[PDB]
Amino acid sequence: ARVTVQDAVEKIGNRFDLVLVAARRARQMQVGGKDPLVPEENDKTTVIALREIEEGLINNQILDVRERQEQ
Amino acid sequence: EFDAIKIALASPDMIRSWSFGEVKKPETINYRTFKPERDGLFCARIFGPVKDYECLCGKYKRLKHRGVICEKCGVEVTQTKVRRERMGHIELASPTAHIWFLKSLPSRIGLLLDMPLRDIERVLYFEGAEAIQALLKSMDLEQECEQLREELKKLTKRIKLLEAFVQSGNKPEWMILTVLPVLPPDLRPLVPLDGGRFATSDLNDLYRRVINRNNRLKRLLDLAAPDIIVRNEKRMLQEAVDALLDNGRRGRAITGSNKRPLKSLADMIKGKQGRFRQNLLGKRVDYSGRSVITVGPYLRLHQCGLPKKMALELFKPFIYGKLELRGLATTIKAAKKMVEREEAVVWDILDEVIREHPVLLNRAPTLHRLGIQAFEPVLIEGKAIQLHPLVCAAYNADFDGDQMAVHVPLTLEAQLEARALMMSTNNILSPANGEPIIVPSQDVVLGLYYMTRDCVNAKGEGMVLTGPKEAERLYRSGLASLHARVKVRITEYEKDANGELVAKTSLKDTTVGRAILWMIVPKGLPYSIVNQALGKKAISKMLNTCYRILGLKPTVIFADQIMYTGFAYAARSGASVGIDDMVIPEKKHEIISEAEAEVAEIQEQFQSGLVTAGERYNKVIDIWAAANDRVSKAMMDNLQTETVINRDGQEEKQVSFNSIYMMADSGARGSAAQIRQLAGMRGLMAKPDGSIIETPITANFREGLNVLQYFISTHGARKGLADTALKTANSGYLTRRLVDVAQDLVVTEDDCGTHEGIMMTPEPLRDRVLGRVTAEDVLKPGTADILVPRNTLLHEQWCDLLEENSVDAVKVRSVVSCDTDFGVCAHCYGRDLARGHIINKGEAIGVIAAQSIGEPGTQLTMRTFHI
Amino acid sequence: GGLPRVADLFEARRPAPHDILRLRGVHAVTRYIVNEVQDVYRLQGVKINDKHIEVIVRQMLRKATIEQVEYSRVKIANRELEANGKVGATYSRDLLGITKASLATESFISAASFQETTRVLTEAAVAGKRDELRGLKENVIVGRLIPAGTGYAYHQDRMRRR
Amino acid sequence: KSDDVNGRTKMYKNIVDGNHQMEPGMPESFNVLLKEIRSLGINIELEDE
DNA sequence: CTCTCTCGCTGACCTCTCGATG
RNA sequence: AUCGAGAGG
DNA sequence: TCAGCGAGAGAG
Ligand SMILES: Nc1[nH]c(=O)nc2c1ncn2[C@@H]1O[C@H](COP(=O)(O)OP(=O)(O)OP(=O)(O)O)[C@@H](O)[C@H]1O
Ligand SMILES: [Mg+2]
Ligand SMILES: [Zn+2]
Repeated sequence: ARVTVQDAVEKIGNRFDLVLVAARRARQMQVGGKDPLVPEENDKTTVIALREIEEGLINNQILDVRERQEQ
Repeated sequence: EFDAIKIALASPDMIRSWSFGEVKKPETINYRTFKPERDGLFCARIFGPVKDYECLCGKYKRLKHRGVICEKCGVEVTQTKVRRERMGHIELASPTAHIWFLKSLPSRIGLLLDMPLRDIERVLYFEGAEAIQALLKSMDLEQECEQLREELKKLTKRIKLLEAFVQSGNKPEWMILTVLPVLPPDLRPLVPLDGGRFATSDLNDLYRRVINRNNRLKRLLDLAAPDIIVRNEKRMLQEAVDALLDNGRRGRAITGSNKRPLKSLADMIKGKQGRFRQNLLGKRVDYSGRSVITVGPYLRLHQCGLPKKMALELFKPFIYGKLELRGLATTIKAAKKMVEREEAVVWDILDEVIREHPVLLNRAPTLHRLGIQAFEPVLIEGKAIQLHPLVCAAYNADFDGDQMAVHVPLTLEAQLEARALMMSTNNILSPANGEPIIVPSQDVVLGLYYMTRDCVNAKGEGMVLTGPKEAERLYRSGLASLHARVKVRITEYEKDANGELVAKTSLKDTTVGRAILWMIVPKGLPYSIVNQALGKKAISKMLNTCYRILGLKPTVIFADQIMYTGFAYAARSGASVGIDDMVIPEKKHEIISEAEAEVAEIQEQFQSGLVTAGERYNKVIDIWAAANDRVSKAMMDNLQTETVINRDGQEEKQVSFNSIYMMADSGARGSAAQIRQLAGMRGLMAKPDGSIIETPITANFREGLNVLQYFISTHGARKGLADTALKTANSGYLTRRLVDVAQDLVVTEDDCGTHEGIMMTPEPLRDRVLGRVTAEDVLKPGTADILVPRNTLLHEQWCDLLEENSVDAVKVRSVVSCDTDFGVCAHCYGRDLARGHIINKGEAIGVIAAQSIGEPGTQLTMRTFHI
Repeated sequence: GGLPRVADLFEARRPAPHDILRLRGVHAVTRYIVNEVQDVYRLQGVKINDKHIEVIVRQMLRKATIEQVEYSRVKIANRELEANGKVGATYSRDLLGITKASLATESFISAASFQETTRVLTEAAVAGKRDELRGLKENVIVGRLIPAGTGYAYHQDRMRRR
Repeated sequence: KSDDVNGRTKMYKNIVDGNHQMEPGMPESFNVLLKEIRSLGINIELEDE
């Protein structure tokens, strides 16, 4: 997440979709109001989202399933 | 809310429907009282209010009156921005042609009809528009098309143009103007000055000219003047209109106060200063800054140094928000006052609001995509920007007075794009070839080269050491030399088939400096990669090998450590330059005297006729060239090796430690050709036309030139400087054309399925197919034995395997042989050179290709004067 | 040699590449132009991969004749006609220089942006053309997301709704 | 950052409020160009349908 | 049918200081 | 605003 | 100015 983002690219699949997934996740924390799945460690929402993606807790299918569950 | 743009000719009804007001005969703004004239070019009724929600007379000044026209003024109450929108019209008193449809290379208003341009132009200039309009309106397109088709390289164009009029829904008689549109007023404003006078645009003059001449035609019709006077005025109006539309098509250019041509409407949309190239393909932006650049040798590869005076201004809204959040201010002016007064609490907010926010840095000539890059700021004192030493070559940057610009991303998507696409830790390979772009140079090369050399009978030679740390202790204590030859116990690691690391320990013959340098090499690399003297190529090869084997993350650390060590050890050596380092061979005088004697003796064969008058020239040239080569060889043989050193009693020879020789041999700055000019002979010069001057320059730069030699040497210098100065435009124009031709080619598919390809022959074969896909059946050289399966990507291992068996030639897929329409497919392209894997979908390859071709010609330009 | 040699190779100046294509196939002209350009570029020690020249060459040859029309349109029409078991069409490929290839495109906004605004605008107004905004320059001028990179997927939605 | 009169104000207010999002519109230079071309007697317009 | 020969028409990155004229 | 003159990368 | 190209008259 910091210095290098190569870890998350190999998990999402390509660079152009990682940006969209990370932005969608980060807007939830910044404005919507949600809690991180990882320790905050004094980071900005973009870096927290990248860390969550790197761990394996966030991708498109999970967000879609959660949105369906909410409604 | 839209998906297309339509263009077509206009009609008088459409123009009348656009307008908000009738014709406008009066002229101007009534300079005395600034309120505009009624029914004029500037008119409140036709175009709108001069002030927001206020009438011209002033009777109504409230929002409650919105939508009410004035009875005494006739002015509606509305927002004043409508003055940018509403248009007007002028009623011409006689038909006038359109200069665009008359004057062109394929003239249109004269191709529907048979006659050529000369006679029709004679008719229009009264030597009449009514006749041409009647001829155009009194034609049948369908019957003419049928006759022409039945009759049948000169009629096909007429048939096509007639069919175009039939299909397009236009009328051939609409090419003759009847009503003139009038542009909105705020797009041609009147600008006040400090003095009483005003500054006006060129359009307001041409409108007034056309209006006055058209009104002059009006009076003649009422007075029933003879047609002789009338025919003169009709020629006048068509001369005025042609000035307003496109001035200078038929040379009659109209000027103003100065002797400079006025600018027409067609001049504001075309050219390098038109709307397209100056306001729509580029513009000026907010949140930007500019400054001079210095060097920062302590930074990490992803960092940059930013002044805090610039940072405070660049991030103002973020600071305002963070101030309002904590309650330190309530209104929007308290925060502004706090920031202006520069309190002690804003310097911590600013530190909090830049913690992980990247910025973009750009240098002015942007030749390829590596001219803009993203970094993380570090707040510094001063007014200059600090830049990492390892990113200069990609920018073509220096520290001689250069400048740079900085931009700030705003939205979350922009920040993530900057971090994931443009950050300098993602750009380590070139997109035009495969080789890396971050490479050490100069001081780093010199330092590593100095550490890794060896000497004879140095201090501490012949010891047996337990490891690199003992070597560092011995060097720091002053008990051993950096160049001593010793035995050291070394442990190294190698990867197995499953990818695990296996260790191996032994004793090796090496030097103290190499053992010291071994401590920064990552695990998984052999010891032989540093057991030699290092130059530019060796260091670049080390970096490439590390990237190939281990990956991306270790490579950044390795590069930073290399730079730190090179800077650290270059300073400790004390390398300098002096006049005694430029050694001149002792046999130069004899060689020069012998050459002079030879050329003097060859003149005896010319005083008494024995050789052609054009034959002594070549002989003299060859003699002088041979003498130059002899002198150069003697100098370089004397410089490269000079030891005469004592080894345990005896005398021995070894490579030299001359400063200039070390600088040239390490690959830091020097060249073998320039040492010749420093300490050999400058050589043969050339005349401005290109011929060779008969006698050469026999002096180097250590012993100075005289007046004649110095005067001769200036021709080439000026010629090179002029060449550099006067042909950057050729490269710029070529690059622009290349970009424009191929700007809309994108990878839009995954597999075309076609079987075609091209056959590649050896330039080695490996360098010509690394990163392609096998088009057709290719097998091992043995019969019925297959080496590589079809449709495979050839990486390093595959290339090594095929080079082991000496593969003759391979067939691969190409972009040009693809059946995909509107784009190309991934497999026909192949590898993406900037990453290593296969190409992804949605990448603009046309712009990349155009930049890759264009850039080297430009860089070739401005380096001519160095020689 | 030099810069003018390169600037003349890309505009198909007559001394032939035309006959090379018309007699031995485009597969031969590709290699011919690649070799000729790399001959100029390899004297100075410049390394450029061969893909980019191939891209420019493919963009150079884009029209066809059987007046003059677009190659892809002819291919699509032939596929449609052969889908019904009918007689297709036969065509001969063309080749133009980059300056002429740029001014002959289906979009008039980009052509007007390039150069020679008056001629392009006059022809467009005479014919009554439409612009579908399918390139990078058109979306830049209007102010939308370009159909590449992180915006590519976006445009894919629009086609799904049409 | 240039030519969008409503977008610039909305972006400024959003940044002050702590929300990093934009609502783009249409640049003004395109409108100026459309009016200028219409002043030459040529009909150019956007097809909403 | 088919080479000569005139003759126009369009084209050739970023930043800073001064004055004279609108 | 346009024109002329000079300077830097 | 210089280079490049097409449209238009010629003399066979
Ligand atoms: N007319 C011009 N058009 C253009 O488009 N770019 C230009 C330019 N003039 C200078 N540059 C830029 O400046 C760099 C060399 O100028 P310079 O800073 O002195 O470094 P140089 O390598 O010459 O070595 P030095 O003089 O210090 O000994 C050059 O590449 C380029 O980017
Ligand atoms: Mg410089
Ligand atoms: Zn009133």
